[PDB]
Amino acid sequence: NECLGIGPVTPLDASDFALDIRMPGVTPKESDTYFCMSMRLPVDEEAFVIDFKPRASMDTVHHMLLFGCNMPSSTGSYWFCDEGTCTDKANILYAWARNAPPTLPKGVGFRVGGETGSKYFVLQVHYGDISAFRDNHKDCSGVSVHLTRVPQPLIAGMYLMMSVDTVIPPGEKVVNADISCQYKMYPMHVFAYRVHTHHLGKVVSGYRVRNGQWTLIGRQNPQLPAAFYPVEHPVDVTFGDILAARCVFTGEGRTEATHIGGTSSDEMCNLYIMYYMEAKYALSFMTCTKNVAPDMFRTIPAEANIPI
Ligand SMILES: [Cu+2]
Ligand SMILES: [Cu+2]
Ligand SMILES: [Cu+2]
Repeated sequence: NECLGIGPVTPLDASDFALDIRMPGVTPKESDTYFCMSMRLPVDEEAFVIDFKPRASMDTVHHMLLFGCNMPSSTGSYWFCDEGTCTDKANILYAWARNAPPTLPKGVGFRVGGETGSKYFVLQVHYGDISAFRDNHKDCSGVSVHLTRVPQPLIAGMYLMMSVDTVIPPGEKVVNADISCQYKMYPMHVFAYRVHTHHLGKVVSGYRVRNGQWTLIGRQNPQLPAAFYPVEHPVDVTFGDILAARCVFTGEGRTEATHIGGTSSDEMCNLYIMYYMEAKYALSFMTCTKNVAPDMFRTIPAEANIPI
């Protein structure tokens, strides 16, 4: 977006404040550069993020990610971040990708600050072709954030399903990484997901299974842009439901028996479900790293086994 010069923190009233989180005029020299910067939260008390406005060049920027954390990887105005962005746990708040429609429901907030919430936003920008930077122009791309101190009646959170034992032999044509967990919490309303696999991934699917009925949360090619998609039909998860996910993999594309890791030569199977919850009851993070109901995958719908 245009290069400012005015205020990153604009106080809009007694409860609300806006945060313009923008690269400080950057010029990448190679293709597929990863730049990060951080803004300290200017309140030491609970705040709720209630809106995002992407300020992206459609020309230069491929995708952006906003995280919450309390320990940013560097303390510079900007830095290269092909590593983990935050030294502590990075809570993803907002994903934007060039070739994708970006979708919060009314009343939904991400709780930050106070004794427990994130104290820092870290913004990541994926620049694509330096061809747009032939002119040594400076990019100021990023996100505008609406912060309120007013308790929001719905509170956003992230459900992460990952499969932890991931080795596939180099020839095996189809292997399933199956994840399932019993939901033992108060209701979450699922509104968006993100699937992530490496190169041997063909399709990733996530379901709520209640009384034997498979309701689709998401299905996506995990080789397509890595951002969040909107849940076609918003879903609710309740006590007694099973969350089930399946990553379908090959051993025809790589030559050795691939193991887990962060860099791109290992194999992950992750599915990110963004939800919200009533404020009284709301958890900001949940995980599933188990397969508690492996016999129940026997009635998985056929879509989950077909790559599109
Ligand atoms: Cu990208
Ligand atoms: Cu309904
Ligand atoms: Cu990965």
